[PDB]
Amino acid sequence: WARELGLIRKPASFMTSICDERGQELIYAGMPITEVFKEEMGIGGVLGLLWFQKRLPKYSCQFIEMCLMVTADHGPAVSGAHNTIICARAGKDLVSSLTSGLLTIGDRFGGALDAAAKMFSKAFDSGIIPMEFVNKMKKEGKLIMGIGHRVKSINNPDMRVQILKDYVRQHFPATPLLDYALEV
Amino acid sequence: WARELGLIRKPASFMTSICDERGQELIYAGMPITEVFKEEMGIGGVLGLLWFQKRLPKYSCQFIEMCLMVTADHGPAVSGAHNTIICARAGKDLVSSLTSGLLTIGDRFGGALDAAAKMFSKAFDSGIIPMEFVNKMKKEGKLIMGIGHRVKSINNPDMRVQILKDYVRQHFPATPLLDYALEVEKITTSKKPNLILNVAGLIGVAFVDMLRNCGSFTREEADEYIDIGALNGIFVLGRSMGFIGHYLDQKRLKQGLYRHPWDDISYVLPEHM
Amino acid sequence: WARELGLIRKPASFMTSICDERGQELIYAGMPITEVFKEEMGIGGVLGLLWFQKRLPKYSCQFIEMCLMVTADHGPAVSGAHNTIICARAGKDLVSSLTSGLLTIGDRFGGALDAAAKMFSKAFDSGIIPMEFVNKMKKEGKLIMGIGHRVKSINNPDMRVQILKDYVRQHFPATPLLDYALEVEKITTSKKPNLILNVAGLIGVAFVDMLRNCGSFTREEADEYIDIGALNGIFVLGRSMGFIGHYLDQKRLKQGLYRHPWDDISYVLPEHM
Amino acid sequence: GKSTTLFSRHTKAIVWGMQTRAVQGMLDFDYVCSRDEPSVAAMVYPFTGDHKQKFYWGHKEILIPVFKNMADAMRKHPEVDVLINFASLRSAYDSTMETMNYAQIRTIAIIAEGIPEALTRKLIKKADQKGVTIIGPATVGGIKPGCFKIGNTGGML
Ligand SMILES: CC(=O)SCCNC(=O)CCNC(=O)[C@H](O)C(C)(C)COP(=O)(O)OP(=O)(O)OC[C@H]1O[C@@H](n2cnc3c(N)ncnc32)[C@H](O)[C@@H]1OP(=O)(O)O
Ligand SMILES: CC(=O)SCCNC(=O)CCNC(=O)[C@H](O)C(C)(C)COP(=O)(O)OP(=O)(O)OC[C@H]1O[C@@H](n2cnc3c(N)ncnc32)[C@H](O)[C@@H]1OP(=O)(O)O
Ligand SMILES: CC(=O)SCCNC(=O)CCNC(=O)[C@H](O)C(C)(C)COP(=O)(O)OP(=O)(O)OC[C@H]1O[C@@H](n2cnc3c(N)ncnc32)[C@H](O)[C@@H]1OP(=O)(O)O
Ligand SMILES: O=C([O-])CC(=O)C(=O)O
Ligand SMILES: O=C([O-])CC(=O)C(=O)O
Ligand SMILES: O=C([O-])CC(=O)C(=O)O
Repeated sequence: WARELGLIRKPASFMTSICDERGQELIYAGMPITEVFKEEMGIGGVLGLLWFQKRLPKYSCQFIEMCLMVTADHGPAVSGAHNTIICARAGKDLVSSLTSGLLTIGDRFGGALDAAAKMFSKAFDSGIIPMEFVNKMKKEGKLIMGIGHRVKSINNPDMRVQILKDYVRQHFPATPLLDYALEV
Repeated sequence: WARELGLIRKPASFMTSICDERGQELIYAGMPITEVFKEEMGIGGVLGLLWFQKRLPKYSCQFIEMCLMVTADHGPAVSGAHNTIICARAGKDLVSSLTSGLLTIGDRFGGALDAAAKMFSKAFDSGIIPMEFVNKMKKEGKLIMGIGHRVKSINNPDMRVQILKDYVRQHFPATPLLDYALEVEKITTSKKPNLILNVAGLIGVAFVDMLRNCGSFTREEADEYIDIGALNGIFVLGRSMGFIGHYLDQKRLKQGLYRHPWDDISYVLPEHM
Repeated sequence: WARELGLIRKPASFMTSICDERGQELIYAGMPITEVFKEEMGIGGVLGLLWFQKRLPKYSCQFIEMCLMVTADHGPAVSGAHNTIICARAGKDLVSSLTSGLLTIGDRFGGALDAAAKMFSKAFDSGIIPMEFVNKMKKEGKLIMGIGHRVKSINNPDMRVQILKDYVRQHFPATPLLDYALEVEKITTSKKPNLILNVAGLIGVAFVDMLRNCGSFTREEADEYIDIGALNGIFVLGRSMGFIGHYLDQKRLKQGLYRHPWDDISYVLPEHM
Repeated sequence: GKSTTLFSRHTKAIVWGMQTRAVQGMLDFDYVCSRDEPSVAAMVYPFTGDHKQKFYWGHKEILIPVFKNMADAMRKHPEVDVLINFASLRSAYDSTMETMNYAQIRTIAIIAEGIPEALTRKLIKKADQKGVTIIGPATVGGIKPGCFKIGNTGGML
């Protein structure tokens, strides 16, 4: 009652800018949910709104959807799937099993995305040519993140790299870092 | 400033009764920390204060310490230690690895404590004799929780059940549920030797006996603490030591990322979906 | 059958050196459990065996027990206890609530132990005097980890730092890093009174002193154990008791689902994205 | 000066590169030769931290140290007298030149093919100056039945 009258001052302890639960309509980063569904975005558009507070173009949202599709699963032999299966065979819970599997996501498992992105971004921004980047990585005792496969090398590529690369080539306006990575 | 003057009313959204962080001295359930250390209790006394808000007798706190000691670790082959080792070999974190290992604590793994305690408490309160309890468990298609071992049956007992049982016999005033469980154990060992009181079952029955046989708790309080999962917390706190030890062992050995061999996985995927 | 005959070769995918579950008796890092209980160690001795594979002296194990006692809980206002209470009031689980609370243990919360230990160890090994260490920390825009309190400064100390410091002074053979930290504390208290050695900083320096001052460890072993996060495990194991106590308190009080008031949240969403 | 007996039953070698199959074949050869100790004392791999790799001594399980740097490997293993180099044509020269800075190494085996002839001549000149016997590049190595085996020579067991 005192706050309604504007008689007292209490600072808010939390900040948020991705979702507005209060009000007549649910809002995703300034966009109503009905307008979200009328604009015909999917998981990619909602992900962009919730994570970046941006109205991404259709190709960006579709590419985000493809990235989620290709990273969906890679068999049960990985550490995270193994832990999820171990927790599930103990009859614990869906949430507990998924959580135990996700807790292995880090540097050695599931971190090649961010590590490769950071390494290639640093190399591209430093202005060094791809050969200089390769030599610098070699002389520092570091392996280039995101480079190297187990069986598929050439004339038999990943079949997951190819689809995403084709989509990016056809739809992305400019891909400087992708070209740098392809030279590497 | 308005609250200091007592001009406005704002209900508190949270309740707590186990620890008082504010003030000149830290307080554990009404007891100052300096008085906690002067009374010479250890992990057991602090555990009793924080979990039950009771000043437990010395033997109760010591027995809690023994229960934590015997449940510290049981090798790396269990699900929780396996998960902790998997997360540690991924180089994630101490907290993340211990958490991943602890998330397997539940019905099939690490829940035999609470399950055995509840089953034996229900049997004892129902007034049925141990033979009637065994027959009722048999005809219901249920195996008695806390009964049965893998190698150690008789003339070669657990060596963890024996120490706790001796301590309880020497120090506990009255052990009705423990005697009921021992009669059940006699009946089950009359069937096949390895049907002995497990460490989980023994700890459960002795914890119930400690709760409802010491003057600290009434029967309702002990029943509520058993219902809400005090023995689950006992097992989790005990096994956290072993999980952290496993994480430290894996980080000391500098083990690389683990990947399960494909020959150990059976692929039964459909023809085409 | 082929392995029993020694006909085939399959390398073991896992290594362990802290617990031997197989065999007639459970073994904690080469020590039988019956011998563990006969030697009359408690939580500290089992913790030392499982984490360091060492037979620690009695004072070291007792000091580990005191460290677990003083880090048991610090009220419900901390991030970890808050998260544990939030998960408990959702009626989820003991394991889930404790896990959610423990997942906040990291750099900003619960990491002052390891951070203070590492900072003081680096300063002591670098050979710089405490005044030089203070000046170097000041000119680098870094606050000394484990230094500074909220209310208790002097003539009214922590009452948790005092007990541990007295125990270490009476029982530890040599405390070089503790003396270095106390000189740093004198220098910081010469600036403003509340810049005293925290419980986190005191425990860190005393744990390093125990590791590298008892005959169980070489300098390399102590350094490796500090690097891999032994004090993080110490804090997590200590605070797990308080987290489980908070879960039990919330389940005993029968608190409903919590929802944060909207007046405490500032909404800064963009105009239209 | 270059010695006459390059390998014996007590010869200890350091392997440059992560070649687990070749080292395991070497260990199997040593075991079937009734050798007291494995012929591989340590491994050198610059793209990882120092650790221990698990190998087989007959049916027993043993650990072989893996070092990031040559200097640590030669410090902790002064009994090593042979280097078996599994570096590529783009790294064999620098690794061999670094190896010939340690006098304990008397024999170096180079497996890489495609090394430029000028770099190979420089290696030969430095080896002749240091009196180090080099098994020429683009080779499988060599075998001394009962004493020592280089790399993948002689096939599997
Ligand atoms: C998320 C990703 O896309 S991968 C990102 C990884 N990060 C990086 O890219 C960093 C740089 N890259 C590298 O680290 C390396 O170049 C690698 C790991 C990608 C290349 O892999 P390799 O070093 O050859 O090891 P690899 O994973 O292939 O394992 C070796 C073999 O074991 C086999 N194998 C893989 N998983 C299993 C399993 N669970 N069980 C049994 N065998 C397996 C593979 O078929 C492979 O076959 P091969 O014998 O023909 O090589
Ligand atoms: C926490 C505790 O103290 S136990 C939990 C309490 N649970 C209960 O008591 C519920 C009721 N009891 C029961 O379910 C059963 O009576 C049990 C499981 C306790 C008895 O165990 P069993 O049914 O014999 O199965 P067990 O676990 O012994 O496994 C069988 C064998 O595999 C062996 N084995 C156990 N773990 C492993 C492993 N990781 N790798 C290889 N072998 C193993 C055992 O040595 C055992 O030996 P055996 O061949 O001589 O029997
Ligand atoms: C684990 C430990 O022992 S602490 C380890 C922390 N790490 C370090 O030591 C790093 C170096 N030290 C520091 O960062 C600083 O010197 C500190 C944080 C330790 C000193 O604390 P301060 O900067 O004074 O902040 P502090 O935590 O006291 O909070 C300020 C006030 O809020 C009050 N307060 C604390 N918690 C709450 C709460 N939940 N609700 C309401 N008020 C609170 C305190 O009483 C304090 O009183 P004051 O107004 O008299 O200062
Ligand atoms: O996808 C890959 O090739 C690497 C892998 O196993 C994973 O992290 O999923
Ligand atoms: O302790 C036992 O005998 C069963 C077990 O493996 C565990 O849950 O720790
Ligand atoms: O103990 C303290 O003074 C700091 C604190 O709140 C905690 O992390 O427990």
